[PDB]
Amino acid sequence: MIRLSNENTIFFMDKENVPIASCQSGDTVIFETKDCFSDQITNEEQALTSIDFNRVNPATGPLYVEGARRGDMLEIEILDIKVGKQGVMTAAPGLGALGESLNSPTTKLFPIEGDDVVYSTGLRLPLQPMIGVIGTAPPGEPINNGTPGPHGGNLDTKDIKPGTTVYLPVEVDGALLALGDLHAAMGDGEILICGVEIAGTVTLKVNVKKERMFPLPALKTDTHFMTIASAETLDAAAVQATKNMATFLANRTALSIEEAGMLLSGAGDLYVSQIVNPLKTARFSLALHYFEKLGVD
Amino acid sequence: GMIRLSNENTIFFMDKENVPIASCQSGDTVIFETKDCFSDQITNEEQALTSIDFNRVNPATGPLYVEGARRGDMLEIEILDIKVGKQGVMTAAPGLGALGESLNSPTTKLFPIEGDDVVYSTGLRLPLQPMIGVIGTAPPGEPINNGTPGPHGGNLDTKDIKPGTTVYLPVEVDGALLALGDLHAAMGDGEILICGVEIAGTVTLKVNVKKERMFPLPALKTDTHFMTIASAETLDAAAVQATKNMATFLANRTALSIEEAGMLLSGAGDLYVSQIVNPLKTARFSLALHYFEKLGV
Ligand SMILES: [Ca+2]
Ligand SMILES: [Ca+2]
Ligand SMILES: [Ca+2]
Ligand SMILES: [Ca+2]
Ligand SMILES: [Ca+2]
Repeated sequence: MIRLSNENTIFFMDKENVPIASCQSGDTVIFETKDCFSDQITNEEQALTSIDFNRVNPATGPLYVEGARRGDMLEIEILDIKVGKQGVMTAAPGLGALGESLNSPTTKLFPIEGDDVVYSTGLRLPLQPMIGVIGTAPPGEPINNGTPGPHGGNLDTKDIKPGTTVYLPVEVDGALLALGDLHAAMGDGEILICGVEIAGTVTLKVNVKKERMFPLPALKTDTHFMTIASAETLDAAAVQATKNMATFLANRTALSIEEAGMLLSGAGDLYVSQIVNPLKTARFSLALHYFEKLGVD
Repeated sequence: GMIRLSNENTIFFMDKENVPIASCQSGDTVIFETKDCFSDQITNEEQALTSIDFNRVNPATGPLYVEGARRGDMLEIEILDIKVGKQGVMTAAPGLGALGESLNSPTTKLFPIEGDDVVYSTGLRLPLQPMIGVIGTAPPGEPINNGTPGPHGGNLDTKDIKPGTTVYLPVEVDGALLALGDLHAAMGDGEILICGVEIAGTVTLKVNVKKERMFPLPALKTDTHFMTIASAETLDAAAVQATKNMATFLANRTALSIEEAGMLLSGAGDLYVSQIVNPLKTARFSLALHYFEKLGV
């Protein structure tokens, strides 16, 4: 019902951004988004370097969630993501995990045809819509949308998709939730620099939780719970994400930290979100089955 | 069953100078009996990790001389079956693994194997998921301790190295000199504590000699995916190496250019973590085999 337009967009997660809309806890809110190029790239002979880089990574927002105060967390249920008709990718030498291996700058447009993302005649990828950039305002200095952090931001986590609940911190009153950078498809790592970048519309439900039960950001799918951390190195983000899960498990259950460690090492999985942003992002994942067996919800 | 190697014949280093305990021809079935990665030294939960003989950790059964295998070939190794013992073991040690600085006290725990389950406690059970942790050929240069992965394989701790998986390793010295060990009853991506559920057992495999080295090694193919494996000092670099191995393979061997290959990977492939606890860290890039079928590979 409450609908946030793609003209109402920000480039930094900033506590001083004026809210574009407000909602109550439990309200459903629709966010319309531009692609991460602010829809500047519309043909395949248009180079990445041709656009205004001041307008990359627009996030729709911020939303003021009434009842949210410093120390709370948002529980955000992703009910649906609808994408547009065509996505974009850019390959640029010197960018991304293959930067030194790429030879020429390439722009590719991807028709969305049903639930297929058309790479070429013979290659069609599954339509797997996700949110790349989702976040609340940090309490101190503004952080550009292109950088991830404890507040969220540029997480590029493929599990931030329909049916997932995302958990973010409330560090300023009202939270100031903003999102953008939808993808039609993207693998773990986002190794080129980008997913199939695309505009769309996200429907979410936003709940205010008055107790912050675990380290943030975090998310829950139909089957698994995941702690997320970002750092300068993948080495450091992986360790932090893992420690986030173990200390949570230890704190909230009859398990000792050593027992929690054994559980994670035997039954949990460390995953890579993206290795290409100014901070790298990893998530540690444990089946909800185990949390229920340890009496945790 | 074809050729059988007992666990009495173990090596601690992947070394071109280790004398073969056995020979086979290309296509033979080979059975490897293994000791656990403590050489079966921990049998009781009051034994400290620091009470065992460390010059006997990471035993590999082998080396096997594969006749017809020559420098420049690769081995194609089909894991037909892995049988484990009736009890596994884990060790939590302050100063070791991802949780090193969070752990309070050294802890050893025994896991009965019961049916298709790893018994963690009265309330918690893990699925029995047998895998091989240490599999490798002899490096051409100086010997490499079994605990360290490299281009030759070694301590890869990759959970996809499991029954029904085909593993590909380099032949860098004539005969290859294949050795394997370090079986687990369960383990998650990252092996974050330092160990999986460590257990002895028996591996049945078929070993084929391939005369053309078609992709960067090590590598593997499951029933649904193909993956490139790389190890490095940092997980950052292992990730970037695994990814570049996939991308340069696809570019070199298919009609795709390197830009196009990078887009396919970023959009459709996933970067995964094998382990973060060994002297080198290991990562893998995985892409669905139906994309290779499409590309005529
Ligand atoms: Ca992004
Ligand atoms: Ca994006
Ligand atoms: Ca506890
Ligand atoms: Ca190992
Ligand atoms: Ca092991």
